[PDB]
Amino acid sequence: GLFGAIAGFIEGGWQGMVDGWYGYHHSNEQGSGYAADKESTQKAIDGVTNKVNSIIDKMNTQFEAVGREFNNLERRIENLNKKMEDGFLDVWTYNAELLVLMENERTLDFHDSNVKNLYDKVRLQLRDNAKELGNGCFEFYHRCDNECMESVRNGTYDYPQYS
Amino acid sequence: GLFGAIAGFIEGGWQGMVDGWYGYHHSNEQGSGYAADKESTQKAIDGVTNKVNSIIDKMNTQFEAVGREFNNLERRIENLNKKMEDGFLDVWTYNAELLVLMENERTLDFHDSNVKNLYDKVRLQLRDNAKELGNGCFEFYHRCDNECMESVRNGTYDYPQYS
Amino acid sequence: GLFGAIAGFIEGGWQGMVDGWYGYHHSNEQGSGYAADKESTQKAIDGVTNKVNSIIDKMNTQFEAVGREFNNLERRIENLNKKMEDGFLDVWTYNAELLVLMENERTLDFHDSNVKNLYDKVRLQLRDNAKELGNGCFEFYHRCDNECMESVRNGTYDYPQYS
Amino acid sequence: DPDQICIGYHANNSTEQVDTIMEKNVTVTHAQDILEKTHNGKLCDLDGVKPLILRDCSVAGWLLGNPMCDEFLNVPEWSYIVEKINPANDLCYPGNFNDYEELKHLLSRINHFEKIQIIPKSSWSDHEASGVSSACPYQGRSSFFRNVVWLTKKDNAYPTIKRSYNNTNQEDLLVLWGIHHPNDAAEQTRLYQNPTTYISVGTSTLNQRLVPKIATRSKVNGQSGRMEFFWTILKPNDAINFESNGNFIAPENAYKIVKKGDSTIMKSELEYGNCNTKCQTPIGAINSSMPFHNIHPLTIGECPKYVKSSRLVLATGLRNSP
Amino acid sequence: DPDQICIGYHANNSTEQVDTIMEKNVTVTHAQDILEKTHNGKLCDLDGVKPLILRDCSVAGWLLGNPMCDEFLNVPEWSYIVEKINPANDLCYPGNFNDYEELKHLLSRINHFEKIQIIPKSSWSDHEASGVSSACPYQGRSSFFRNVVWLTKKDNAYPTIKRSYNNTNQEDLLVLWGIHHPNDAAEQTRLYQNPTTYISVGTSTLNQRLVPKIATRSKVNGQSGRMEFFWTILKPNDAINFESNGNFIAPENAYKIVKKGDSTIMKSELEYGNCNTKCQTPIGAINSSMPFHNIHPLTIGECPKYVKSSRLVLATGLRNSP
Amino acid sequence: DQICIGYHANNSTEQVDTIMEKNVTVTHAQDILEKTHNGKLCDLDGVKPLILRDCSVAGWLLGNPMCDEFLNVPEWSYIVEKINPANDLCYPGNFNDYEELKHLLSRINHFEKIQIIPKSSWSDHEASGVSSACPYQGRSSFFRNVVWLTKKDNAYPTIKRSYNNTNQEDLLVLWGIHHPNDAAEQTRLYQNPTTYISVGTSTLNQRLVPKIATRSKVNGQSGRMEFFWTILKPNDAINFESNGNFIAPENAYKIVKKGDSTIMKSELEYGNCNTKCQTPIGAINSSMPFHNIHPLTIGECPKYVKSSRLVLATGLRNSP
Ligand SMILES: CC(=O)N[C@@H]1[C@@H](O)[C@H](O[C@@H]2O[C@H](CO[C@]3(C(=O)O)C[C@H](O)[C@@H](NC(C)=O)[C@H]([C@H](O)[C@H](O)CO)O3)[C@H](O)[C@H](O)[C@H]2O)[C@@H](CO)O[C@H]1O
Ligand SMILES: CC(=O)N[C@@H]1[C@@H](O)[C@H](O[C@@H]2O[C@H](CO[C@]3(C(=O)O)C[C@H](O)[C@@H](NC(C)=O)[C@H]([C@H](O)[C@H](O)CO)O3)[C@H](O)[C@H](O)[C@H]2O)[C@@H](CO)O[C@H]1O
Ligand SMILES: CC(=O)N[C@@H]1[C@@H](O)[C@H](O[C@@H]2O[C@H](CO[C@]3(C(=O)O)C[C@H](O)[C@@H](NC(C)=O)[C@H]([C@H](O)[C@H](O)CO)O3)[C@H](O)[C@H](O)[C@H]2O)[C@@H](CO)O[C@H]1O
Ligand SMILES: *[C@@H]1O[C@H](CO)[C@@H](O)[C@H](O)[C@H]1NC(C)=O
Ligand SMILES: *[C@@H]1O[C@H](CO)[C@@H](O)[C@H](O)[C@H]1NC(C)=O
Ligand SMILES: *[C@@H]1O[C@H](CO)[C@@H](O)[C@H](O)[C@H]1NC(C)=O
Ligand SMILES: *[C@@H]1O[C@H](CO)[C@@H](O)[C@H](O)[C@H]1NC(C)=O
Ligand SMILES: *[C@@H]1O[C@H](CO)[C@@H](O)[C@H](O)[C@H]1NC(C)=O
Ligand SMILES: *[C@@H]1O[C@H](CO)[C@@H](O)[C@H](O)[C@H]1NC(C)=O
Ligand SMILES: *[C@@H]1O[C@H](CO)[C@@H](O)[C@H](O)[C@H]1NC(C)=O
Ligand SMILES: *[C@@H]1O[C@H](CO)[C@@H](O)[C@H](O)[C@H]1NC(C)=O
Ligand SMILES: *[C@@H]1O[C@H](CO)[C@@H](O)[C@H](O)[C@H]1NC(C)=O
Repeated sequence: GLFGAIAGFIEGGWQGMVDGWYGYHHSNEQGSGYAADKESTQKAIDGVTNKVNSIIDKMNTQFEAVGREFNNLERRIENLNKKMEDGFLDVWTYNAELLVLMENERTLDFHDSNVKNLYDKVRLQLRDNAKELGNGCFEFYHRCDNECMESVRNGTYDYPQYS
Repeated sequence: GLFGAIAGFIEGGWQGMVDGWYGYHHSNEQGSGYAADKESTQKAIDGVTNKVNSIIDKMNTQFEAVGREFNNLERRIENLNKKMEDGFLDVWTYNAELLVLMENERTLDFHDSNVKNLYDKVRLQLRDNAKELGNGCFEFYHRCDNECMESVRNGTYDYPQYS
Repeated sequence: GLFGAIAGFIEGGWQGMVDGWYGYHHSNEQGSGYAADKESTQKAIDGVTNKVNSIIDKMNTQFEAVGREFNNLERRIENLNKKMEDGFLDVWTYNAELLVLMENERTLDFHDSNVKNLYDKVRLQLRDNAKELGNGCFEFYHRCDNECMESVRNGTYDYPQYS
Repeated sequence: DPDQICIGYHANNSTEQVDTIMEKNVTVTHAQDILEKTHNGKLCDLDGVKPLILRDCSVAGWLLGNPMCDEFLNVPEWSYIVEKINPANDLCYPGNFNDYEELKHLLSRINHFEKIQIIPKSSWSDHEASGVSSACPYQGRSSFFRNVVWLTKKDNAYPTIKRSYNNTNQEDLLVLWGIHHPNDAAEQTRLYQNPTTYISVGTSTLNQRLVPKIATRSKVNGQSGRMEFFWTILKPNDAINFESNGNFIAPENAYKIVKKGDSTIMKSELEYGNCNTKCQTPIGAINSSMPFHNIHPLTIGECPKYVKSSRLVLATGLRNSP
Repeated sequence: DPDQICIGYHANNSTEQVDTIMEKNVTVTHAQDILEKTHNGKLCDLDGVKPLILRDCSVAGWLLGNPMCDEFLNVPEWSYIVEKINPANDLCYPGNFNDYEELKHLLSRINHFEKIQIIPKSSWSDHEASGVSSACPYQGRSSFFRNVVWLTKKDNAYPTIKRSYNNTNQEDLLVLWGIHHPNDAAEQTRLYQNPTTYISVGTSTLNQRLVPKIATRSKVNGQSGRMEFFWTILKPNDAINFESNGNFIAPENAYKIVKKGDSTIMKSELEYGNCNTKCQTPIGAINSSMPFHNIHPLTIGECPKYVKSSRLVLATGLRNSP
Repeated sequence: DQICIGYHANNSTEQVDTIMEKNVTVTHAQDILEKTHNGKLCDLDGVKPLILRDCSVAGWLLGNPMCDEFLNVPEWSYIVEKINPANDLCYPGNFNDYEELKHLLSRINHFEKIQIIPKSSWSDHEASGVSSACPYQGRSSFFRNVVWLTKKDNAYPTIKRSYNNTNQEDLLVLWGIHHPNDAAEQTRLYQNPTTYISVGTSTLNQRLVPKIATRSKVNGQSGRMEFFWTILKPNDAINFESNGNFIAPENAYKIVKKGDSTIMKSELEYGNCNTKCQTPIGAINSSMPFHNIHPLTIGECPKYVKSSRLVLATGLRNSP
C-alpha cells in the first residue's frame, strides 16, 4: 500500500477486532483485549459512504437509449442512430468502470493512510515512555493500567507523569 | 488528510502567517515570530497554477450545440438530434464536475503532503539536538539564536556543532 | 513527490544501480556495492505493467467513425452526422489524454512511496543499533559484515543480538 | 511480561474481490455490488398500468382494423406497446402505409385512443361500400379492414364524391384513408368505371392529390393489386375534405387522442406476464435498488442506468489479510 | 524557558467552500470559481456587427417579401439572425415553403445577401402581373409578396411563358418562385384560362415540373387556395429557365449571396439591446473570463464552454481551520 | 559500517506530463501513439481494393464507356473513389437514392454481373440509342448495362416485360427514364406524346412520368436521364410496362459476397503493398494501441485520437 501500514509494517489484520476498521490491542496486568478507535473508524465510514453516494449521483444524468424505427431506404440514418446510441452507451460504460477502478484504489490507500495516522497518533503521545517494536506495537517502560491504556486511545496520555 | 499533518498532528493553521502557505513559528529570548517557507510555498503555487491551467486546456476542445430545425414529419430525426446534443452536454458536464471533485481531493492532499515533508525536513536536520513534542513543534535542548533559526529555514543546520 | 523520498530526503538517484529500480548501497570493512531490492522492484513492475494494460483494455471499445454520404438537400443531417462523429472523437481524445496525465502522476508517486516504504523497512528493523543520517542512510554502531548486510535485505535482522 | 499496546486493523473471512488499475482480484473485508444483473423474464404492468400487447398484429394492422386484429378494436389505456419483430397480421390487402415510422413515433407519446365513427358505411348512397377481398379473411369469408371502406361503382357509375368531416371534438383526431392501385385498365373500369381518377384531400394544412398507379405486380396474399394508406392529425375545429372519382378507400372510424404521456413501442417475442413492475425491458422486468443494470439498453419506468459491464463492484472495506 | 520552533500552515478568514468525492462543503483558504452564471439579458452586436432582428417576420416572410415585412427589403450585413418562436408575418397567402429547413440551414452560413431584379414586371406584355389577395393586406387593402409576382390571364388568354435568367454575377444566387393551388376548376379558368397547366424549371442541376392541385381546403387567412414556394441556388454562369401555361408565381427579385461566414438563427422574444458583446446567447450576452458557463447551450462568438452545472469551484488553497 | 537506500537514475531524456507538471524527465517511458503511415493504398490482408480511378460508383455500375476497365471487377476489400471523378453520368442527370445505394455497397465485397434482358429481345423497338455525351473512343455511344429504346417504324408499342430472379443471390437491378427537351423531341424519339414507366415487384410500386423542361447543356445535352435501382430478392419478379422514355435494363448484378467494406474518398492510387490497417491517406503497420493518422480506417487498427502526443511514465523521475 502507498502508506506502508496495511500488509506492511503491520503484517496482518485482526479477526479479533469485530468492532471497527482500525484500533488497538492492549495487554497489561489486568488482562488484554481489542478496542476499535472510534474517531478514525467513524471518519472512514463517513468518507467511504460519501464516496459511494457521490459515484452514484454523478452518473444520475446518464444517456438513455430510445427505440426508433427506420424504413428500408433510411439505412444511412438508421446506422447513424445506432452508432450514436452505442457511442454513448460505450462512453458511460467506460466512465462507470474507470471511476470504480480509480476509486477502489483510493479507498484501499485511504484505509492504509488511516492506519498509519493512527499509529503515529499513538507514537507521538508515548515518545520515550515506550519502545517502538517495529510491528505496530509499543512496549511500555512503565506499567500502564486500564485507565492509562484508555488515555492512550482518548489521546489524553500524560507524558510528564511517567518519564 | 492522507498525510496526517494538516488538521492532524498539527492541529490547526496560523492566522499569523499571512506571508505564505507553509512555514515556521519560532521562540527565542530575542523574540517570537512567523516565517513562511518560500521554496515549498512556491513549488505549491506552481503545481496548483499548472493544475488549473491543465483542467481548462483539456476542456478547451469540447462539444458545441448548433440550432437545427425540423418539420412536422421529421420528428424522429429531431428527437435523434435532441438526444445527441443533450447526450454530449451531459457527458461534458459530468467530465467537468467529476474532474473538479477529483482534483480538489488531490489538491488538499497535496498541501497536506507539503506540510509533512517540511516538518520532516526540519526533523531530519535536528535529530538529537531537539525534542519531538508531537504537536508540530521541536523543543530545543540548546539555545537557538536568531542566526541558528535561519540556518534551519535555509536547510543549513550544522548538527555536529550543537551535539 | 507526495512521499518526500525521491528528490527529497534522498537527494538524487544512482547511476550505479543498473540491476533494479530501488535498492541498497552498503559499505563495510570487506567492501562496497549496489544491490537491488528484488521484492519492491518486482512489485513495481507488476503494478506498472498492469496499469498500462488496464489503460489499453478500457479504451478497447471506443468510437469508430464511418464514412456516410449525403446529398445537396441533406445538409442538416450531414452536419448532424459530422458533429456526432467529431463529438465522440473529442470525448475519446479527452479520455485518453486525461487518463495518461492522471496515471503518470500516480505512477511517479508510486515509485516515491516504494522508496519511502523500503527506507522505513530498514529503519524499523534497526532502531537503536544504527544512527539515522537523514540523507537516506544508516551509520551502524556495531560493525556489519557482508552477512548481516544480506539479512537486513532479506528482512531477517535479529535486533537483540546487536544492542 | 512488560505491558504493551498495539495498533492494527480489521480482518475477517471475506473472499469478496474488487479490481483496481494496478491490481485485479484484490480480497477485501467489505465490498458493494452496484450492478443489477437479473430480471424476471416477463412483460408486466408498469406501475399498475397494463401494456398493449399486440400479439400477432402490427400497429398498421391494429389501426386500420385488419379483421385478424379485432381483439384491438377499442383498446383500453396502455403504459407501453409491445410488437413482435415481424407480426403476421399487418396489411392483409397488400401495399404500404405512408410515413409509417413517423406515425409510430407519435404513438410513443400517446397512451389512449377513443375510436369514433366519422363517416358511416350506410351513408354512401351512390356507391357500393361493401368491397371485400380474400386477402383479408374473417371467419373464412372474404372481408376487409374495419376502420376504412372500399368504395366501388354502382350501376356502372362512380359519381364524384364530396365529403367533409369537421372535428367538433376537443381532442386531436387521427384520420386514415387510402388509395387502391389496380392491376390493369380492365380492372379499373370494372371496379370504378372511370378510367382516369384521383383522390384529393384537404385540411387547413394538408393539400393532397393522389392518382392511382395501374401496373402488373407480383401476387402478395393472392393479390397483385395494392392499397396505399395515408394519415393526418385533424385539429379541433378543422375539417377534412375528400373529393374523388375513383380508387378511394374512405375512412369509417377515426381515433381521438384522449391521453398523451410517456410510452414506447418495444419489440419483443414475449407474452403478457400477469405481473406489475416499475422498470420494464423487452426481455424482462427489473426490481432492484442497484444504481446500474446490464439487462437491456431499452427500458421504460424508474430504472437503474444501463451499462455494458459484466461486473461493477466498489471496495468499501480494506484489503483482507489471508 | 526552553526555545521552540514549530512547523505550521496558513489559515485566514476565508469562508469559501469546495467539494471532493469523500467530503462536501470543505472550507478552504483560497478557491477559484470557474463557472460564469450571469448574462446581461440583452441581444447585442457581435464584435461590432449588428444582428438581423426580424421582429415579427419569419425568414419566409422576409425573403418572399410579405408586405408587413418591408422593414427588411434590403437589410445590411448581419452577425446573427433573430426570429421569434411564432412570427406573425410569415406566408400571408397560406401554403408552404418547400425544403424550408434546408434553406434556413444555408442561412446559417451566410452574413449578407444583395437583392437584385432578375425578371422585371415590364416583361409581362401578354399577362396581368398585379394579382393581390386580402390574405396579404397592406395598409388595410389587398396586396402581395414584393419579390415574386402573381401572373394571371389577359384578354381571356394565358400564352405559354418562357423566361431565362443567366447568372452573370460572380456570386451564387438564391432564386425563389411558386405555384398557386386553386380551389376549383371554375377558379382555374377564371384566373389562368388553361384548365390543365404546369410549371417547368431547369438549370444545370434542377429538373422540375410542377402541376397544381385542386382540392377543397379549410380557409386560412380567408383563403382556401394555397401557394407552394420553391427555391434553388443558381451558380455563376449557369442559367434558369421557366416555362408555364398557368398557376405560376414568378420571380421578380433574387438574392446574390455576397458574404459567407459564421452565423446562426436564434429563436428569441427579445428585442435589440443597443449593446455590444463578444459572446451572444438567445437569452442574453456573456462577458466573462470564466472558462465555463451555464447560461444557455446555444451561443455564437468567443464563448466559455457550456455546462449544465449549477456550481464549479476549484480548491487552490488548503483546508482552513476555524 | 554504512547501508544506504536509493533508487535508479540513468542517462534518459524521455519526458512525460502530469496534471501539475509538464516535461518531467523519467528513467523509462512508453509511447502509446502511432504517428506514422506508409502513404499508400494497400491490399487489406491479401485482398486488393477496387480503385475506381477517374470513375464514380455510378459510372461503374451503369457502364459509362470511359469506365470499361470495371466491366467485371474481381472481389474487393474496400473501394476507393475520388472526390470529383470525371467519369460519372456521361449522359447528364441523376441517380435516385444514390447515397442509400452507396451505403449498401459498404457491406458488399463482390458482384457478379449478368445479363437479364438481352438486346435481341427488343423486336418492336430500336435498341441502339447513343449520344455524343457518352463517347467511346471519341464516338457516340451509351452506358453498357442499360439500353436506350426508341420508336421503330414510327411506332412505340407498349412494352411489357418480366424478369424472375431465379438466382440464389439478391440482384441489383438498374433502369432509367429520359427527360427530353421538348414535345417535338418526344414524338421524334418515342412517337407517343404522353408516356409512363411503371415498375413493380413484391415491394416496389412505381410509376414514373417524364418531364419536358428547358435546361442548361451539360456534356452538350439539355436532355436528362434519371436512373433508379432496387434489390430483387431470390424468387421475386420485376415487371416493367412503358409506352416511352424507358432506359431499360440489360445487365444487373448478383450480390455474391457480403462482408465488411467501405468507400474511401482518396486521390491516391494503388501502392502495390499489403497491410492489416488502411486509411485514406495511407496504411498503418503498428503495435501501438492508439494512432492519430486519420479517423476513417478499415482492418485491424489502433484506436484513433486527435492527440499529437501520448506517453505513459513507467520508470521514475530522473534527477540530473
Ligand atoms: C366470383 C368470385 O369473386 N370468386 C372468388 C374468387 O375471386 C377467389 O379467388 C381469388 O380472387 C382474387 C381476386 O378477387 C377479388 C378478391 O381480392 O377477393 C374478389 C373481390 O370481390 C374483389 N373486390 C372488389 C371490391 O372488387 C377483389 C378486387 O377486385 C381486386 O383485389 C382488385 O385488385 O378481387 C385473386 O385473383 C386471388 O388470386 C384468388 O385466390 C376465390 C378464392 O378466394 O373465392 C371466390 O369466392
Ligand atoms: C370579392 C372580390 O373579388 N374581391 C374583394 C375580396 O378580396 C374581399 O373578400 C375576400 O375575398 C377573398 C377571395 O378574393 C380574392 C382574394 O384572395 O382576396 C380576390 C383577389 O383579387 C384574387 N386575386 C387574384 C390574383 O385572382 C383572389 C384569388 O382569386 C384567390 O385567392 C385564388 O384562390 O381572390 C376570400 O374569399 C376572403 O375570404 C374574402 O374576405 C372583399 C373585402 O374583404 O372585397 C372584395 O371586393
Ligand atoms: C445529324 C446529327 O445527329 N449529327 C450529330 C450531332 O447530333 C452531334 O451534335 C450534338 O447533337 C446533340 C443531339 O444529338 C444526339 C446526341 O445526344 O448526341 C444524337 C443522338 O443520336 C440522339 N440519340 C437518340 C437515341 O435519340 C440524341 C437524343 O435525341 C438527345 O440526346 C435527346 O435529348 O441526340 C446535341 O444537340 C449536342 O449539343 C450536339 O453537340 C455531333 C457532335 O459530335 O455529331 C453529329 O454526328
Ligand atoms: C464467514 O463467516 C460467516 C459467519 O459470520 C459465515 O456465514 C460464512 O459462511 C463464513 N464463510 C465461509 C465459511 O466460507
Ligand atoms: C480472478 O481473475 C482471473 C483472471 O484475472 C479470472 O479468470 C477469474 O475468474 C477471477 N475470479 C475467480 C477465479 O474467482
Ligand atoms: C367546424 O365547426 C364550427 C361550427 O360548429 C366552425 O366554427 C368551424 O369553422 C368549422 N371548421 C371548419 C374548418 O369549417
Ligand atoms: C478578510 O481578511 C482580509 C485581509 O486579510 C480583509 O481584506 C477582508 O476585509 C476580511 N473580510 C472579512 C469579512 O473579515
Ligand atoms: C452545504 O451542503 C449542504 C448539503 O450537504 C447544502 O444544503 C448547503 O446549502 C451547502 N452550503 C452552501 C451551498 O453554501
Ligand atoms: C450564360 O452566359 C455566359 C456569358 O456569355 C455564357 O458563357 C454561358 O454559357 C451562359 N450559360 C448558359 C447556361 O446559358
Ligand atoms: C466586460 O466587463 C468588464 C468589467 O466590467 C468591462 O470593463 C469590459 O469592457 C467588458 N468587456 C466587453 C467585451 O464588453
Ligand atoms: C517542453 O515543453 C515546452 C513547453 O512547455 C515545449 O515547447 C517543448 O517542446 C518541450 N521540450 C522540448 C525538449 O522541446
Ligand atoms: C419466380 O419463379 C419461381 C420458380 O418458378 C416461382 O415459384 C415464383 O412464383 C416466381 N415469382 C413470381 C413473383 O412470380
